[PDB]
Amino acid sequence: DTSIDIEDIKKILPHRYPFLLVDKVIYMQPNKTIIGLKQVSTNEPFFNGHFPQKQIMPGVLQIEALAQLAGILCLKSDDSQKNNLFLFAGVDGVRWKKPVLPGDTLTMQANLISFKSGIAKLSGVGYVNGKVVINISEMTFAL
Amino acid sequence: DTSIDIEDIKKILPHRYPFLLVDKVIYMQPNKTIIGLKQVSTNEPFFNGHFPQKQIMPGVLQIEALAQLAGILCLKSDDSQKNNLFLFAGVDGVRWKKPVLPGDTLTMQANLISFKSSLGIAKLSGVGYVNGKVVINISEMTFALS
Amino acid sequence: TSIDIEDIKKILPHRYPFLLVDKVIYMQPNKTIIGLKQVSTNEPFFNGHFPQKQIMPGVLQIEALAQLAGILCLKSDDSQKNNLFLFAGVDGVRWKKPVLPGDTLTMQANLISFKSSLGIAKLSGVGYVNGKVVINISEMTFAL
Amino acid sequence: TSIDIEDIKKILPHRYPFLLVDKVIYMQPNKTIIGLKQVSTNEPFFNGHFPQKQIMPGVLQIEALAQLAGILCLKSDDSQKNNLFLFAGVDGVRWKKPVLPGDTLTMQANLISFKIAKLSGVGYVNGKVVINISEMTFALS
Amino acid sequence: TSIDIEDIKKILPHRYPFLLVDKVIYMQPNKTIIGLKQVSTNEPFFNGHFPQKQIMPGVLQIEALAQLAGILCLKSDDSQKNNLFLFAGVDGVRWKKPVLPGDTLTMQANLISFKSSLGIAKLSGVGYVNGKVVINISEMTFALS
Amino acid sequence: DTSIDIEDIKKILPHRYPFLLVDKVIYMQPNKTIIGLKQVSTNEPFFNGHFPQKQIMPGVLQIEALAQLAGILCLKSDDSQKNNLFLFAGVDGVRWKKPVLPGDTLTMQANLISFKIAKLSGVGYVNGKVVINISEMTFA
Ligand SMILES: O=C(CC(=O)C(F)(F)F)c1ccc([N+](=O)[O-])cc1
Ligand SMILES: O=C(CC(=O)C(F)(F)F)c1ccc([N+](=O)[O-])cc1
Ligand SMILES: [Cl-]
Ligand SMILES: [Cl-]
Ligand SMILES: [Cl-]
Repeated sequence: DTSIDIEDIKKILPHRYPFLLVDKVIYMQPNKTIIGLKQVSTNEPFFNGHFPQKQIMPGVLQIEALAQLAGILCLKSDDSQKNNLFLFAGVDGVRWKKPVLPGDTLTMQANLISFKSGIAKLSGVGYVNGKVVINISEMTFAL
Repeated sequence: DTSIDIEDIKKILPHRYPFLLVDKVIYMQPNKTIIGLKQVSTNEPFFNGHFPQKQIMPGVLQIEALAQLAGILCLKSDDSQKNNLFLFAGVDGVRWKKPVLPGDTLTMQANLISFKSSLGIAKLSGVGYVNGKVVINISEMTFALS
Repeated sequence: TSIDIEDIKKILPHRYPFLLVDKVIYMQPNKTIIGLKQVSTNEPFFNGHFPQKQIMPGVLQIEALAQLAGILCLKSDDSQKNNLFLFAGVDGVRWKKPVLPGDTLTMQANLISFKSSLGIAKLSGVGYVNGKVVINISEMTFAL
Repeated sequence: TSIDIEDIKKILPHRYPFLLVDKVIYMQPNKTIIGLKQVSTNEPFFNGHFPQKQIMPGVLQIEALAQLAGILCLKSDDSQKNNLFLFAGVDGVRWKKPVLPGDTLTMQANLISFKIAKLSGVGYVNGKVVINISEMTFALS
Repeated sequence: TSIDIEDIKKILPHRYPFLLVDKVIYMQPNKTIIGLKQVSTNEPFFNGHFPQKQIMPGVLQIEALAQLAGILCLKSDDSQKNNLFLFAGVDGVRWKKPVLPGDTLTMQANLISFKSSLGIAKLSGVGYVNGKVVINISEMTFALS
Repeated sequence: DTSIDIEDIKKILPHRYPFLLVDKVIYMQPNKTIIGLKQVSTNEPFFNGHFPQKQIMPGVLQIEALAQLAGILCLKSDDSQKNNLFLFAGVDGVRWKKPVLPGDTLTMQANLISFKIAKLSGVGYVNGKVVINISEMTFA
């Protein structure tokens, strides 16, 4: 809606350095969808180990980035449960298509499928220059 | 029937700190299986951010650890392709049951399902346990050789 | 009884990258403590000790033992509402075998003497890896 | 000639956590260079500048531009087979806007004189100037 | 008349790994400040600048002086209850000698002009290693924010 | 000038970041003694953890700092044994007198006692004041 910067992401997510993988939330509509973006700089602690010969953002950290963007969605959609500590329950149908490299802007959109009580299921996609880098059919989450 | 120590691991996998998650390979049968373990300590760089109120090993790092073990199996199963930089192509059927906490040993088995010299296309299943109970299942991991 | 990592941080002030007790698996107040440290290649100190070969620094096997000793002192007698304990002295440290990534360091400390509200405690300590003695400490002295 | 990071580390000696150029998009030898720095929350410095509010250190934006300058000098003339370039002096540094996480800092350095070399530099975030550096002086050593 | 690291943390918001003042050995309000930064090989920036040879970044030397300047400003006049000082501009920076591991970066910053009205302060800065000048800075402009 | 700078220390000791704790050797007499200094800054990875509430250099890191200085000594005393990885075999008579804080210069001296298993003694000063005593360090 209005844009929501980092200082306010740290108020929603319990995550911190080196494991906060969302820089900005550019569009969020509660109970439907969220769009955020992660900047990929060589100046991140994980590159030095993946890999020294060739820096490629771990596929698992692109899941984690989406999974955190998905989290921001759930915790703004309903905060009657005042517990920001969400855990990944299950993930299904992850497909990585293109490497994500330093200097790239990872643009990510996750979409809610169902909510209950928590037990929430979301879909996720990430793009670098309008090309699909990673698909996630279903991310499940629990309190 | 040898245990493989860390220095030899670092000769197989191109992974370094802070993203190498195999501490030891304790069992490995080429073209078939692999069993190793990751030691979970409070003194790993990720636990400060996940989370400061409660320390829990990020389930994706478990995926990575299993993937890295799977990775080991592939490269000691067939290294005509002298390229160690493997990339995750897809993961499927991931269920996390139990939290992995500091002090735990994460024992991991991954099983090769299919391998094709075609492109470096290998499919693998995997389980992660802490104290004989299942903490993670992975139905299918797909990897591509560069 | 059984002290998990979250409860460890409530007792000790130690934080990353210098908190070297992952679990306390047996404790008896004013007598003994058994805890454990998981040695993984994913610790910041391994990159610098050493690149060619990874061996857990001997001084960190002391500190770990010293932190587990501290825990015992603080649970044994907490009339002194001060958690910041300082190393006073250490005596008769012998390293026998290397501690490597993949290893579980089993540690036990035994309280020898405590002088109440003077903060002067003395303890012994032994660390194990697969039933094998990897570090011995004759005497750790602490100041509250 | 566009340059990715792997090749950047072949030109610059800078490494983690003090390599502040992620890509080189345009490079004209002896004339101009344009590159970008991705400002993400997952950088080591942000934890300390500041806890309460995250703002890229102005000194690092200079540094980012400085290395951008450094590459340009090296790919202009490398009969000096010495990649170690030192900051000899900086002038006319003006910070207009803070740089925050999630920003793309775009950078253009211009060579002025090479004998010892002199360069100007500008940094953009969404077409808007966030930093001006009139003169960066460098000494090969 | 010397303020140690715990107190520096009460004045400055800067934290690890971007706090670059270890001690303030002399400070006179509205006029001058003298402090020192200890250069150790066990600093996280050394690994990247550079692997082949360890040299404390010219830019960080700026930061350290600026930070020392920062302290001076905050203890000169604290009616503006705001410790987040931002660098507005820096002028006439000349680096003379490399600062190496093992060196004690002794620093002096001197206030020139302050307009309480706005939140704008101007300071010169000098750094010495063994009484030898390593860094000159003619002007460091700051904005209270 | 009897000194050793960091770039030369790194050729003698294998140790690297974040566990190299000797910034400079200032004096060295083979088979007798060695003087070195470690700079203690707030910009060191360990201070964030020990402690957050009050920054004090771990007693153990003062041992290691003196140990590494003692390690440089044995290696330059006699490098017929072409092996730089020295292991601390034991340590005895460690007493810590004063807290070492950020801002301090840790001035260390180690002295060779016996070489066959090498034994050495160690002292650390902070502004002439004695902060650490090590009766005996054993090396293998
Ligand atoms: O998970 C990994 C790293 C591995 O190869 C392994 F084996 F460690 F899992 C990864 C997967 C996909 C990409 N990608 O395409 O961006 C990058 C890295
Ligand atoms: O403190 C060290 C590191 C060193 O080698 C040196 F040189 F730094 F002292 C150490 C001490 C004891 C063992 N051990 O248990 O065998 C291994 C390493
Ligand atoms: Cl302690
Ligand atoms: Cl530079
Ligand atoms: Cl500042």
